[PDB]
Amino acid sequence: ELCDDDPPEIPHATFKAMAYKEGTMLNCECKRGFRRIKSGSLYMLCTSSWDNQCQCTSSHCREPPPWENEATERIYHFVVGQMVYYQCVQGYRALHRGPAESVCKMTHGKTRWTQPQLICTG
Amino acid sequence: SQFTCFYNSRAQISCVWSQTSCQVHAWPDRRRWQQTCELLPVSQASWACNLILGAPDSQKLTTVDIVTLRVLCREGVRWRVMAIQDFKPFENLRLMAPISLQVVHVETHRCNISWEISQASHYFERHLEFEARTLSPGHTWEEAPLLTLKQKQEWICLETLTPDTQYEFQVRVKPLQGEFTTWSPWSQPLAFRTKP
Amino acid sequence: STKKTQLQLEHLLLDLQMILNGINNYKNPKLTRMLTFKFYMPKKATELKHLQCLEEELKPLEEVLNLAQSLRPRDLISNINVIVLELKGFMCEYADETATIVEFLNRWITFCQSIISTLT
Amino acid sequence: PLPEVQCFVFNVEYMNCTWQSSSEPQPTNLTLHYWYKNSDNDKVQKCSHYLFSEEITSGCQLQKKEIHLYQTFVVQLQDPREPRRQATQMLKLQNLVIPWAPENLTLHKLSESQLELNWNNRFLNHCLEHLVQYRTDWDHSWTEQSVDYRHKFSLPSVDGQKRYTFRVRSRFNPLCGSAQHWSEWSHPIHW
Ligand SMILES: *[C@@H]1O[C@H](CO)[C@@H](O[C@@H]2O[C@H](CO)[C@@H](O)[C@H](O)[C@H]2NC(C)=O)[C@H](O)[C@H]1NC(C)=O
Ligand SMILES: *[C@@H]1O[C@H](CO)[C@@H](O[C@@H]2O[C@H](CO)[C@@H](O)[C@H](O)[C@H]2NC(C)=O)[C@H](O)[C@H]1NC(C)=O
Ligand SMILES: *[C@@H]1O[C@H](CO)[C@@H](O)[C@H](O)[C@H]1NC(C)=O
Ligand SMILES: *[C@@H]1O[C@H](CO)[C@@H](O)[C@H](O)[C@H]1NC(C)=O
Repeated sequence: ELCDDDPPEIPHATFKAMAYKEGTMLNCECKRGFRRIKSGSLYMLCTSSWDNQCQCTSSHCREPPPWENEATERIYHFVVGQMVYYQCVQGYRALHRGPAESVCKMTHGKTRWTQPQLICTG
Repeated sequence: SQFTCFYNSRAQISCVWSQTSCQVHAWPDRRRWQQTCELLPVSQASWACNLILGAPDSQKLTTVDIVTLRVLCREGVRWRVMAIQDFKPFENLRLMAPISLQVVHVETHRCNISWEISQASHYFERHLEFEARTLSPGHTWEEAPLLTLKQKQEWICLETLTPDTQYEFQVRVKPLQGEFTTWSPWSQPLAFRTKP
Repeated sequence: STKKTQLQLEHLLLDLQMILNGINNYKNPKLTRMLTFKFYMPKKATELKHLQCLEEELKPLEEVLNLAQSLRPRDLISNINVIVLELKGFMCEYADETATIVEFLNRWITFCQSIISTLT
Repeated sequence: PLPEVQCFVFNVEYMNCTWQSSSEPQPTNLTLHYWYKNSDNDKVQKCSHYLFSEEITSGCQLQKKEIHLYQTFVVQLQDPREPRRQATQMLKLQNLVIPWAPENLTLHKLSESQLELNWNNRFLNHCLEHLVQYRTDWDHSWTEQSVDYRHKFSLPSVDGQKRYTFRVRSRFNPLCGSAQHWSEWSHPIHW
């Protein structure tokens, strides 16, 4: 329940998870001109539901509801067994050779993400 | 008549009361908790009590805390307040006796002994003092010179010892902080013998 | 008196230095994930009342702390809370720039050391 | 790859910031600029007192009034011929204070076999911790003991037949700063 690094970047593609395993953490990041509230939570922790709640002011779990103000990119911390779906961004053609997901596995104490077998071209 | 308590710097307040059921109740002025202990007889007119605030090495009080300490005795239906004290824990420190005494190195005329301090707050940093004493075969503990360590030092090298001789050794500690802080109890005597 | 304040500040200092030492070292493989969390920083911190800025970050501090699988956050944070409150006695302004815990802890250490050194 | 600047604050009386410049073709007078990041008076300051080695800039000396411990000190080394070759370091000056060495080392008996080492430091005091080293004419090495702001040291069991040497150094840590570097050693004294 640790999971060291983050999923690989695939050129001209993004990734999302549909269902988040317990132990996943979502950061409480705010948009430009906004900061998380005083005494706010630094993250939300999946336990299943989320144990905290992110909030912003002017300066298995489901995908959490979009709170008032937010950074465009949601920062996650996943855990072993987390699967992550990849897809070529709108306007890009996908070439598949094997799975289009990355899964956090656990070796002899060292976590890793599997390599999504996907190439994206315009 | 008398109600005296000491904080061990971590998670223990030891209380003594001299004036059937009686208890000590502790009310921290700025924490969301309270504790009690059943007073039990020691001397003819002495009762003693330990207030267990948390686990042995946990830091349950601070230098800004004030604990209201009450002695209560049954009296029929309710309780009667027998004594009161506004107890500033860091003004009334008394540590556990040092432990884990051992010989680091014995010669014929020398010995290095080390110890550990028990449940001593990290708040004290190095602001501690020690006193030690040696029991030699000719003499009593009472006759033994006090060895002053005006620093945090967790060993002593005893010099000018006599070969092939049985000694015992003892040590105690005191925080520099606090108006009513007292020496800890002496440690359990460590028996050792110089080389032939 | 000054000596009471100086002692309170040292104790706060030690509590903070305890956290810093406990997290900022090898044998804490949580460190780099802990480094990604944004702490908020005092615009000014030159006097006791500026400790309001510290107080308001104790909650997120405990959360970052709770991520260590080794230190004892609940007591530790409750202790820093009560000392801070005694010391501080306002409306806290924060810097635009956010910090890691390390930068956050070192700022607060600097603050304490800054007052302690004048106190005698 | 610009030379590293090392800054030391000497007994909080002044500060030397130095660098060895000789590791570059063409003899170069690098310049130093500094500023106190994120506080009052945060303007960029020019050295104003250059140190030289072999007629080439090697350091800067800042006077007491230019020193603000507790305020983030930024130093910048600059290639005078090319603006883009600049290097900056953010420094905490209270971690870089060096005390003058302990002084007035005296020994004093409180028993025929217990002695007490005492000493003085110039200015700081509650801001200093100490390292006591001692050895006898019979020891192969120094015995060392960390000492807090009581700038005293108890020796509870001493041998009259042996000759002792004591020395002490000081450090600006941990109450008023977190300096890693020690003062120089005192003059040793003997019993
Ligand atoms: C007596 O034994 C102690 C403990 O083994 C020695 O103290 C240690 O010495 C080393 C090297 O000087 C230090 O790095 C440690 O910090 C010391 N430990 C403690 C707890 O102080 C001590 O030097 C010995 N005494 C003599 C005179 O030999
Ligand atoms: C701080 O910088 C000064 C000036 O560079 C150093 O003073 C020099 O000391 C050495 C030793 O003989 C020589 O280079 C000169 O005598 C001094 N320079 C002069 C007089 O311009 C000093 O060593 C540095 N450090 C301290 C501790 O002050
Ligand atoms: C460095 O500066 C000194 C004094 O300003 C000057 O005399 C010396 O020639 C300079 N060296 C250079 C630029 O090579
Ligand atoms: C040196 O220290 C001794 C012992 O504390 C003291 O009596 C003496 O006055 C000091 N000497 C001076 C004036 O530096």
